[PDB]
Amino acid sequence: WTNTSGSCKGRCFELQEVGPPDCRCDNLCKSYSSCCHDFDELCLKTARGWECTKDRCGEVRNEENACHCSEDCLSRGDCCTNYQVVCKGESHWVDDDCEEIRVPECPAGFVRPPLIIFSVDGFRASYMKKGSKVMPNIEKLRSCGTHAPYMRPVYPTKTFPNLYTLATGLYPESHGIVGNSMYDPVFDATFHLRGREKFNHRWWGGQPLWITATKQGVRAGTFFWSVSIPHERRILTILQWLSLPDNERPSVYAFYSEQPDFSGHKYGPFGPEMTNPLREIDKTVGQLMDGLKQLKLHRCVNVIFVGDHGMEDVTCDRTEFLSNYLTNVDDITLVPGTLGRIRPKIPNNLKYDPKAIIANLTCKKPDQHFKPYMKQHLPKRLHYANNRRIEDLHLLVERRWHVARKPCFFQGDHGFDNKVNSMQTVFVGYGPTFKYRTKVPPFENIELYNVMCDLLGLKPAPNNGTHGSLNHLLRTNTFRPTLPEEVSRPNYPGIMYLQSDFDLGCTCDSTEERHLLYGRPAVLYRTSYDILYHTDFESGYSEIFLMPLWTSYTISKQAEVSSIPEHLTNCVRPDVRVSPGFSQNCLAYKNDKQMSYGFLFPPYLSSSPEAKYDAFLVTNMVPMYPAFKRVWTYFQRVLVKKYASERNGVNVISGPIFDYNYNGLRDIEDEIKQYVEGSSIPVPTHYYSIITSCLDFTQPADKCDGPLSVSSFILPHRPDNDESCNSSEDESKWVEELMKMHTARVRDIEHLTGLDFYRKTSRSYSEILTLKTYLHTYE
Ligand SMILES: *[C@@H]1O[C@H](CO)[C@@H](O[C@@H]2O[C@H](CO)[C@@H](O[C@@H]3O[C@H](CO[C@H]4O[C@H](CO)[C@@H](O)[C@H](O[C@H]5O[C@H](CO)[C@@H](O)[C@H](O)[C@@H]5O[C@H]5O[C@H](CO)[C@@H](O)[C@H](O)[C@@H]5O)[C@@H]4O)[C@@H](O)[C@H](O[C@H]4O[C@H](CO)[C@@H](O)[C@H](O)[C@@H]4O)[C@@H]3O)[C@H](O)[C@H]2NC(C)=O)[C@H](O)[C@H]1NC(C)=O
Ligand SMILES: *[C@@H]1O[C@H](CO)[C@@H](O[C@@H]2O[C@H](CO)[C@@H](O)[C@H](O)[C@H]2NC(C)=O)[C@H](O)[C@H]1NC(C)=O
Ligand SMILES: *[C@@H]1O[C@H](CO)[C@@H](O[C@@H]2O[C@H](CO)[C@@H](O)[C@H](O)[C@H]2NC(C)=O)[C@H](O)[C@H]1NC(C)=O
Ligand SMILES: [Ca+2]
Ligand SMILES: [K+]
Ligand code: NA
Ligand SMILES: [Zn+2]
Ligand SMILES: [Zn+2]
Repeated sequence: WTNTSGSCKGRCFELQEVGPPDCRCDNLCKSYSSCCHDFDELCLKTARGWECTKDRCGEVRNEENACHCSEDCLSRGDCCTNYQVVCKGESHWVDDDCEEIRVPECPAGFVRPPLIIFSVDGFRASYMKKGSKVMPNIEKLRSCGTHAPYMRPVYPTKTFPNLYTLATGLYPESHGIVGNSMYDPVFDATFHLRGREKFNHRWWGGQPLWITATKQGVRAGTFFWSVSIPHERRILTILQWLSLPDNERPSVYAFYSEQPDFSGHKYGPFGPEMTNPLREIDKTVGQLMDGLKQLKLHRCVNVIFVGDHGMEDVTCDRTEFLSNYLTNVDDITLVPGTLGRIRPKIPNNLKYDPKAIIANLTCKKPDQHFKPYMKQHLPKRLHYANNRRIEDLHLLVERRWHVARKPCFFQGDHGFDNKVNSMQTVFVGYGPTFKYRTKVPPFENIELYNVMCDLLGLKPAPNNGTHGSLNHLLRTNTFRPTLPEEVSRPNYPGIMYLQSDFDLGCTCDSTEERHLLYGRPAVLYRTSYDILYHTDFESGYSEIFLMPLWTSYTISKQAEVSSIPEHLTNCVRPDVRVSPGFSQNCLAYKNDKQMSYGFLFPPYLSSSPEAKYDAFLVTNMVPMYPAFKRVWTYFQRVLVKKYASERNGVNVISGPIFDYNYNGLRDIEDEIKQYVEGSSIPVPTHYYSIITSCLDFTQPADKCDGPLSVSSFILPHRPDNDESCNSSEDESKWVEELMKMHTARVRDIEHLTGLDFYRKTSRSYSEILTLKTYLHTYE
């Protein structure tokens, strides 16, 4: 119970912990209905608006006013933000020319530059194009500070998952907020945007910035604001907090605006009606900077201007209905809109038939505007499966469309695949720790938690950022990364056997400098493997998993594609370097009527026939479904060369991935669940390829002087091509479309393989970390 009869005198927006039976005066009290009876009258003053006028300058201090224009207001830290402009002849911050802030210019008492996070909901990255005509203050922050052309949110591209990701550095599947709405089958309880269930701490995992700060003795302002508190009051409160005594003043602050998300939904992102909310936000930014300038803090504070996701054109007329596909939609619950999650209406309903539902949802209309996925089949880049709150059945909805259960106020929405252009949001950093007038490549919001920790002198809790990959955004306070140490050193075995030693059922009728350009990948777990050299490729062959962990080769721009001769079609030769006991056998493949096999280094690209024979080794062989082989062969035969021609050579590294429990991490042997029939050859869940070349395309891959260029993929190893609706046609009609959807970061592959790439290069380790987090989106 809360004794509401208490008072908020001298307590407005206080930062100290206060809980029942005591009554509260913090920015969250309304949300708990636990405010003192006089909170509104004493703390939410509104009288006379938010701006000084000339007829108010040097007034007698009246406590009834929202903000003040009296002589003493400055030291007391509660002037209206435009006080000195109206009353003391000063200029607005936005009318001042930019000057590089080479070091913090903070008043005495300030040990570190404070950090203010200014988050805007639904701010599409492309809104920034509207420039200073519409958003002069924001434009100044962007042009004078450090900005990215856009920032990639996490999927689903909705508010709660993204704000909590920002706060924690974690994927939703890790922090637990996997949607604005969700059902937890263990709680048997439902979380909603609106309502009280969300206030239960049991939903919220990881460790958000404010907790990290607090636990390391750094004071945080309260990040959250009750929706009824006007933005002008949030700003004044932050400014007041910054005016607090040295022993009370917080170091990190957060402002939040629900705009332009609201207007985006109502009018769509390209509506002329969008200009007005963008103007309002800029005005609020202006109040903040005017306020900091008045406090002599405008060259002391680090400001981060950041969105949670973008906004797409979505109207009533573009809605798919499950009732068009399924007979009994009243028996399922659908989490609807710009994504789909399906479960039975009655939890654990035994008649629920997901294979049948998926079958009715698969490629049933030629223009079908969604695609069903078992969650383990979703592109790995989304990192959206390893949580009990994520339904097994998912629908990835096409941009601009909605999915509903069964049969216009809105013109905009968001939620789609996070590589979609319209979902990208904004990042600008301005202040002494950020660089001056610097543009940086786009990056993912999971990286920001580490940077904010760096900005505040904190040690980050475990998270999914790659600490160091964003050092290039900072003047100082950078993080010196250290290379992880190799766990398993490789055997280099010479010949120890002869062809006569092998009973496998197989019948056949200066490498490094040229094929391993960035050093060998380090193995970061306990295991046993052999380096194998060949004329055209090198490989790290695992004696445990009976295949390479990686095969590495370089294809020159001018290199030639050859065929596999008819008599070599089914040729597999044993490898005298590797024990018969540590080899696969072709008999398992003959017996397994469903599983075929493939080669990591493509015979099609060997230099000479004597080299071709290297490719057919039993140690270059991997288990592949015929369905997948359609994809792989086309990749090996047509695409690698096309990449080599367009990029002036490519270095390729390919290999298997085992992720049977879909946690995005390298499986241990115990977790692998499928083997080639009658054998112990484990079946990969995915195959990756990492394609690297020179950023300066005028130099060949093998002779690159400077920065690298990378694209990668993690292809699902599946027994059919159901995901590809046009798979019945020629591979030139569908394979690349599939590969684009499964684009990936090198970092993703590192998590899934336990390997560490690019250890030997001429680049800084920080620059390399940036490279590993890059995602080629094809947008
Ligand atoms: C992204 O980055 C994150 C953070 O680094 C990584 O996630 C981590 O993964 C590791 C490895 O699996 C996990 O370690 C295991 O920890 C458990 C117990 O850990 C408990 O305490 C810690 C610390 O306080 C909490 O962070 C954990 O919180 C999880 O569970 C709670 C309650 O359900 C939930 O509220 C949180 O959101 C979070 O859930 C997420 O993780 C769990 C798995 O823990 C997952 O089931 C869920 O769906 C969410 O994904 C938790 O309360 C410990 O028992 C394990 O021990 C194992 O190793 C020992 C070795 O001695 C074995 O003997 C034993 O048998 C186990 O195998 C692990 O140490 C860690 O929890 C987890 N952290 C978080 C916050 O998720 C991701 O892997 C990264 N992703 C990628 C792709 O890189
Ligand atoms: C709820 O709040 C009121 C006001 O703070 C409390 O009233 C005070 O109670 C003490 C002790 O009984 C009196 O001596 C004071 O005169 C009261 N103060 C005022 C200004 O009313 C009340 O005690 C609280 N109710 C509880 C504790 O249940
Ligand atoms: C999948 O779609 C088929 C139709 O394509 C559904 O079967 C129809 O509905 C009922 C129940 O099976 C039958 O009486 C009709 O004869 C079927 N119509 C046709 C055209 O065959 C089936 O119900 C759907 N499956 C699910 C799980 O929704
Ligand atoms: Ca795994
Ligand atoms: K076979
Ligand atoms: Na198909
Ligand atoms: Zn949002
Ligand atoms: Zn929204």
